[PDB]
Amino acid sequence: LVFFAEDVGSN
Amino acid sequence: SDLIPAPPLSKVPLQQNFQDNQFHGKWYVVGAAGNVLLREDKDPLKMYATIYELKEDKSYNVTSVGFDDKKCLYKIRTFVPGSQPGEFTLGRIKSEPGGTSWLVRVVSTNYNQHAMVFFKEVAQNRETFNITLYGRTKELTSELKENFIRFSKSLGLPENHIVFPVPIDQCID
Repeated sequence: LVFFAEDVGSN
Repeated sequence: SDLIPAPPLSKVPLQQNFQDNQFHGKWYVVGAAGNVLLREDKDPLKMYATIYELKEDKSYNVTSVGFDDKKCLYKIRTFVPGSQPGEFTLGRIKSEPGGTSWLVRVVSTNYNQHAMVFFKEVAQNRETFNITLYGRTKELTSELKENFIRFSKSLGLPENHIVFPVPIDQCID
């Protein structure tokens, strides 16, 4: 993952 | 089995009198603590930015800038205002399977320097949550570090569940 925080996973 | 139980909303404070147009703009992800652990592949997690853009209807157009595989990544979505100012929900979630309703709450911010934001998932009995440490710059003081660590621990997270991403000079600036 690169967007490992916040609203994780979405789309 | 895998994760730490999501703490009650009582354990999670809210930034009193939250100000929309001042939280707007770019925040660097300088810290992250979550009940979901990592792969530890390669070892360092790159730093990424998140641009909160306030619209007329009080929702946020949320664009996240990351770098991976020789590519700048852009993750665009909408944060719909929740029950209290400083709280957000994730709307427009349909089509591609996985009805993941997200809960967003701004715990604390400077507007000018730092912010800490709680994130909660609700999808299939077991709930994933993380706290994100935002800064207007990439710098991370021991004081801000220790603050964040202690806040994490009070929500039941161990030291090894807290990540401080290495700063990068690509895409995110």
